[PDB]
Amino acid sequence: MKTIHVSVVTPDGPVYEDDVEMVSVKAKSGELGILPGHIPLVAPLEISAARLKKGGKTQYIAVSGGFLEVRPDKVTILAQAAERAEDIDVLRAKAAKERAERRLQSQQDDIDFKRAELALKRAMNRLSVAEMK
Amino acid sequence: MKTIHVSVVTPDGPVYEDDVEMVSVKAKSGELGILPGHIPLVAPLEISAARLKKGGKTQYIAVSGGFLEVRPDKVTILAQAAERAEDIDVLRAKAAKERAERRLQSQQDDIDFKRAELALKRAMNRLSVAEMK
Ligand SMILES: Nc1ncnc2c1ncn2[C@@H]1O[C@H](COP(=O)(O)OP(=O)(O)OP(=O)(O)O)[C@@H](O)[C@H]1O
Ligand SMILES: Nc1ncnc2c1ncn2[C@@H]1O[C@H](COP(=O)(O)OP(=O)(O)OP(=O)(O)O)[C@@H](O)[C@H]1O
Repeated sequence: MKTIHVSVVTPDGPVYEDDVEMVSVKAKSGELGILPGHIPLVAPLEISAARLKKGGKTQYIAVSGGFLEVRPDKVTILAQAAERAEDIDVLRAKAAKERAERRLQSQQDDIDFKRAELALKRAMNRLSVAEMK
Repeated sequence: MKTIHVSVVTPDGPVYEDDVEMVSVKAKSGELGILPGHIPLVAPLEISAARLKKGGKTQYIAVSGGFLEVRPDKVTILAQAAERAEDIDVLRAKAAKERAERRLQSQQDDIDFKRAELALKRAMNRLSVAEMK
C-alpha cells in the first residue's frame, strides 16, 4: 500500500506534512490525481482545494494559488496562502466574501476589479473547504 | 567557472531557462546569491529583481514574489508573475504605478489598501528592472 511524501509550504513555512495515498489538486490545466510513481511535473495551481487521501480518510486544504511540484520521492505544494479545513476561521472568510462583493458593486470607484474577484474566490474557496472539516 | 541551471516559471509557463554562474534574489530573509553547490533550500521571494550572472553579462528578471527552490545543480524560481527586463512594457507599468498611487491617496472607505500597496511595489519593481535591459 504505497504512499507519497507530501509537503505544503507557505511564505511562513510548512503548514502540513504527511505520507498519503493520493494528492488531488486543481492545476490551471485541470484536476490532477497524483499517485506514487507520477512523473516529475511542475504545474501552477488555481485557488482551490487540495485533497489528501490516507486510508480512505481525506484531508482538505484551501490553497490560494501556488505551484505543485512532483518529484520521484516527494510532492510539494508551494502556496501563497494555505489553510487546513479545521483551521479556517469561517466568520472571517464570510466577512471577506461580503467585502469583495461590496467592492465589486462599488460603482463609486477607484475600486480594483481583477483583485477584488480574486479576493472573492479565496473567500469562497475557504468557505467550501471549511465545510469539509 | 562552474554553472547552475536556472528555470523561471510562472502560471503561463517558462520565462527563462539557462546556465548561469550565479542567481541573486531577494528572499524574505534578505538577499541571496546562489552559486553552484548551494545546499537544498525553499524560500519565499519578495517583489524584487532576479540578477542572473552569465559570462560577465547579467540578465535581470522582475519577479512578483513566489518561491525559490534551490538544489546544488539547479535553481527554480516559481513566480506569480515574472518578466525579463526586455519584455517589460514600460508604459503599462507606469500606468499601474499611477493607478495604485491614486488608489492609495484616496481617503474613501473600502479601497483595499494592502493589495494597493503590493500593486505599487510590482510596478515600481518593473520600472526599475526595465532600466536594466
Ligand atoms: N478565514 C481564514 N481562516 C484562517 N486563516 C486565514 C483566513 N483568511 C486569510 N487567512 C490567513 O491570513 C494570511 C493572509 O491571507 P490572504 O492574503 O489570502 O487573506 P485575504 O483573502 O486578504 O483575507 P482577509 O481579508 O480575511 O484577511 C494568510 O496567512 C492566510 O493563511
Ligand atoms: N508592465 C509589464 N510588462 C509586461 N508584462 C506585464 C507587466 N505587468 C504585468 N504583466 C504581465 O501580466 C500578467 C499579470 O501580472 P500582474 O498581475 O503582476 O499585473 P498587475 O500588477 O495587475 O499589472 P497591470 O495592472 O498592468 O495589469 C503577468 O503575466 C505578467 O507577466
